Amino acid sequence: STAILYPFTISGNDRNGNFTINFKGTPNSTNNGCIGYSYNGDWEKIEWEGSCDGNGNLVVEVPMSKIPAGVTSGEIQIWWHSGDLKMTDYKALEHHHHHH
Ligand SMILES: C[As](C)(=O)[O-]
Repeated sequence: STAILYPFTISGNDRNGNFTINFKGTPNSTNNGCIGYSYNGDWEKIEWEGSCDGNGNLVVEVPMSKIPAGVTSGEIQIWWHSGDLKMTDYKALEHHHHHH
């Protein structure tokens, strides 16, 4: 695996709001990745991209509606990172997650 990996599980049913992810990295870096998940024996990916601001921060927002009903697990992945990048937190549905 060449990706930096962050597993998650979700409700199979609730699709309100956003899946919001906080990344911390090199200021002004450029970055991309996905929210990946298994759906009926396929690995599906919702791509994200963005740059860190001058504080090293990048907030990604993906509508929950992009994940099919019935999906209950997946992985946030970092693909390209021009400098350093890590996920610190995500919020999806009622789950407020901090990555120690
Ligand atoms: C509420 As937790 C253990 O996912 O940061």
